[PDB]
Amino acid sequence: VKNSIIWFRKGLRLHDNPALLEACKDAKHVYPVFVLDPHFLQQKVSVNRYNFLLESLEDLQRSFQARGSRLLVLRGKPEEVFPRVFREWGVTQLCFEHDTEPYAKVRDAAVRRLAAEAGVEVVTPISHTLYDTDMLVARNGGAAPLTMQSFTKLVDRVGDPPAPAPDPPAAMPPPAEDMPSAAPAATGVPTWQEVGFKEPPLTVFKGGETEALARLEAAFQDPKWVAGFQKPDTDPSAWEKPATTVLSPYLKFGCLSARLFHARLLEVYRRHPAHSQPPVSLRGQLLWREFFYTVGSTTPNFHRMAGNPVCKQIDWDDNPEFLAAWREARTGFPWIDAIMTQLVTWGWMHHLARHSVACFLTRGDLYVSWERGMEVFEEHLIDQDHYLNAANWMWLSASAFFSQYFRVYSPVVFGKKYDPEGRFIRKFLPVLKDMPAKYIYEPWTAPLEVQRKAGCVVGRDYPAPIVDHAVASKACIARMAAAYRRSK
Ligand SMILES: Cc1cc2nc3c(=O)[nH]c(=O)nc-3n(C[C@H](O)[C@H](O)[C@H](O)COP(=O)(O)OP(=O)(O)OC[C@H]3O[C@@H](n4cnc5c(N)ncnc54)[C@H](O)[C@@H]3O)c2cc1C
Ligand SMILES: [Cl-]
Repeated sequence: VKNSIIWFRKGLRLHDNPALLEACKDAKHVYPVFVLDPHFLQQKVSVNRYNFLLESLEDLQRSFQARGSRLLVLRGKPEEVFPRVFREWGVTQLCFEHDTEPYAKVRDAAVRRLAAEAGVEVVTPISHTLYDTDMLVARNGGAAPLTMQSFTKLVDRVGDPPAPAPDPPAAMPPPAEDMPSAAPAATGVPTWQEVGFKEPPLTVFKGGETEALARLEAAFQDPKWVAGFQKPDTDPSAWEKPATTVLSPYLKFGCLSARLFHARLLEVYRRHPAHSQPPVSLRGQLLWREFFYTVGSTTPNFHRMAGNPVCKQIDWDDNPEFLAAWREARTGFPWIDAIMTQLVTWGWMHHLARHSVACFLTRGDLYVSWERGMEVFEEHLIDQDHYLNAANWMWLSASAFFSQYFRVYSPVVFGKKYDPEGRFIRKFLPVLKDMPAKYIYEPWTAPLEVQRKAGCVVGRDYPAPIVDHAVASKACIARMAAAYRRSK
């Protein structure tokens, strides 16, 4: 008989899951498995992103149960767990979605070796990206493109992505009964308290395939908005209704299929001929994700500066003081502190909000290494993606892909163009809620009598600015210019 395992790591969904469809074909029993490490926080990760993962597992649990099955959350390391379950469950096939991350390549190579020793077939379809990224590299002469223009030119020569896979059957082969490793008390989805977190999550975005498909439909309620979408023209200060789709954490964990997203965009584009084109269009935003996945997977040390052949070697500063202020939302610039507060409370910010805090910390004002700011983003973001966090930090620090270091965002004027009353600032910085709009972006300039009336004395209830942007930006621009010549 055929007994199969469908191993979830990413791709936490039932729709467009060819690994799940292969595991179900002719199978007597299917074991849907996610492997959890209960010594993780005993080593980093915020409760916001970890609870997002737990909610996504609870959604899969309810989906498998509605189909007569059950999700199995196995504790331990896959190298130790899978050899045990292969013999206990009589496994003949193991299926999981391909993953191009560095740790995944080393982990999956070991499990593939263990499956071969136990006579288990391994099926690893590609479904996290739009295309087989290795095929895109092979079709471009054996190397990845380093510009969005050349990459968009390649995918148009390749053609459309594969269509999304069909839905799984309405009834699934359940896991076998009375199997000791599949006991319900040891395979259940844990809460955020049981894993060791103390403070509760504060984000407003709930995990799961159900939420992802609901938010996908909500975005497609207005086909004109989708068709004319232009990323640079979107409002970073909108928080009651964000200006972009906010599908990033669902695409990160695989709660939503990029191939399904893409297929729904093409349905709309065929009916709106004046639709926006890449790179600013919504399809172009998926292509940004595909571009960085393709470059990073084929580039060694993509997340670091040393040994990264695409990243410029800049003599970034070792300033723990400046980093702490940026990390703790106490820079003295309300626009920057408000965004850093949205980071630790929501785990998500608009792309141009991320631009402001990243430029400020790196090539704009503080001259702290982009790896340091990434580490802070890797902790709090709920859409934290290995390759995407990297390339955008190297972009904003002007270490790769981007080189216009004379373009420096002002931590005062940038948000004032979108939100002159400071609506966004008052929401995430309630200490400045009574400050008149004329000073809310520059509270140190307000008369003391205005500061006392508004109940916000600079240096007592809100800190003075850590740097003079005019002086700090001039120094940073000169150091970047001198670094671009010694790089040759
Ligand atoms: C310093 C910095 C760090 C970032 N780190 C991450 C990260 O860890 N994870 C992450 O998903 N994105 C990251 N981004 C990219 C981008 O800001 C987010 O993808 C975007 O804010 C998500 O919002 P959305 O889903 O509403 O995007 P939309 O504009 O609605 O785009 C749809 C999808 O396209 C993809 N996408 C959009 N913009 C980009 C981009 N610039 N690069 C790559 N893919 C993109 C995402 O999958 C996104 O969900 C980072 C950007 C910066 C400047
Ligand atoms: Cl600006």
